[PDB]
Amino acid sequence: MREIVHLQAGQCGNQIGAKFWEVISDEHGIDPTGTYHGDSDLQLERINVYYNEATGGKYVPRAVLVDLEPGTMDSVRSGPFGQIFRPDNFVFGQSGAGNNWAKGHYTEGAELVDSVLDVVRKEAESCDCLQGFQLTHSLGGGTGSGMGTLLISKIREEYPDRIMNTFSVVPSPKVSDTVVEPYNATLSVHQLVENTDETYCIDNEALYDICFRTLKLTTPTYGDLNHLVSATMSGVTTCLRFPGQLNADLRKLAVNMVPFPRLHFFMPGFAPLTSRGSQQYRALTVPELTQQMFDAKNMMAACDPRHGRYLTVAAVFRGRMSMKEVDEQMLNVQNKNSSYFVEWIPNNVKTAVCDIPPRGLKMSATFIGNSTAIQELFKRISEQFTAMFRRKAFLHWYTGEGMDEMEFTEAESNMNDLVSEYQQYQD
Amino acid sequence: FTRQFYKDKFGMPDLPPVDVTKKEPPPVKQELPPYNGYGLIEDSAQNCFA
Ligand SMILES: Nc1nc2c(ncn2[C@@H]2O[C@H](COP(=O)(O)OP(=O)(O)OP(=O)(O)O)[C@@H](O)[C@H]2O)c(=O)[nH]1
Repeated sequence: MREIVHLQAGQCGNQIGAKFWEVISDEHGIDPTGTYHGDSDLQLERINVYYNEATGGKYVPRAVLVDLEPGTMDSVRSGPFGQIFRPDNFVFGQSGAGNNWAKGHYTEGAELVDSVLDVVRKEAESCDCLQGFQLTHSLGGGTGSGMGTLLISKIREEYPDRIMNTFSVVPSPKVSDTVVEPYNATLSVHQLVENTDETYCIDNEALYDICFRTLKLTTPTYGDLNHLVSATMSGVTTCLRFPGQLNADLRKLAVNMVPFPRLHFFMPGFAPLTSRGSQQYRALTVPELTQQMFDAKNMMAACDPRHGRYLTVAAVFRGRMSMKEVDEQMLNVQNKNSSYFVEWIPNNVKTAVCDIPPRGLKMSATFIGNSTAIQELFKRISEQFTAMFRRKAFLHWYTGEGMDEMEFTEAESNMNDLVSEYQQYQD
Repeated sequence: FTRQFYKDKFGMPDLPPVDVTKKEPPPVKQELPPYNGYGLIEDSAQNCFA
């Protein structure tokens, strides 16, 4: 059987692990305690894609938390579902993060990777056959990056035959708070792209813009943002656990999406986000679903693809649909903007139709498309890295930790290679 | 004056007036479309008013 084991890393890997697991549990009707309260036969039937089953009807989430400072672990513990998490999985260290990618990649992880690897292979043996693992981390976040790079590096050889799905928050272009963030990003992206197959890019500013735009609530919490991103991930997760016509496989998406060996970085978008009065002011029709679905504003990953085009696109829809409406909307979107896609592969769109609705609203969907919409992001990080490195400030800490700049040179080299490859393929 | 004039001259007892007016029930205010699940159970109230 196919199933997935979750990894949450860094002090926002905590963020999202908490929100994501609680959202799924509420979807599946498991109480905060664990005593399953069976009300959806199908999800009871296919709970095994995520959960083992224990005595009396509680279900361990096969998810593992990693951090360094015990306070954050205890906070998430104190969350309404830390009881449904594991004292087993509560592995953690004693040091302070120092928000230091160098220390994380060489000093702090050197005594934690061992134990966490033991735990993860324990769980892998415990279950039958993974499709892979989803890892939620940060690239700008120091210790999340420091851990995750090494973890994926080792698991690469550990299993060369599974799905290393990765989820990463892009630093706010306007501000990274931490000023060594560009340095951490340039350090991380190299091993990240080198080891992974599929990576999700998300930025905080666009979620804030959404909150202004349709949430309009003016008093947001990062928790509300986590609520959104949990729904976002659930959208692509629903396929495996659910019946009906739909190619669920993440490997299916990979072979239908990834044109080249080194194209991995993808940008999400999602479906009706209900405003102040749109609840009773919005008619749920495939036209308007597609209308908002393929819109610049509702996009929330990086930056307007208005500048670029779309290499390829894929869309999954939850609800009672039929093929003709998605088909005809595909015709309309192709004939409307014949230029806005790459001629490089005509009919660059993939569709999927989950029969199962979410619980409460009739029609929803998930968007994911690969485009030339990362050029500006890494060119931004290029200018920042160059401007700060030309005088090599804030570097004596890293010398003390045991670094040198040749790896910085090769990192920026690989990244500029990515820029050139994108530009020469599309442009 | 009329109902005191009648009570002695024509010798008339009390006759109170009868409310000949016409009435209507009241309407009700618009409530909140319930918790969408994505907002805040207290802030979304203020947000979704006007
Ligand atoms: N739950 C939660 N996460 C947050 C919040 N605000 C920011 N985050 C972000 O999550 C990012 C990633 O944290 P980690 O992956 O744990 O980073 P780290 O390697 O442990 O070290 P730091 O970058 O110094 O935090 C941070 O850099 C924050 O920018 C928040 O308010 N709540």
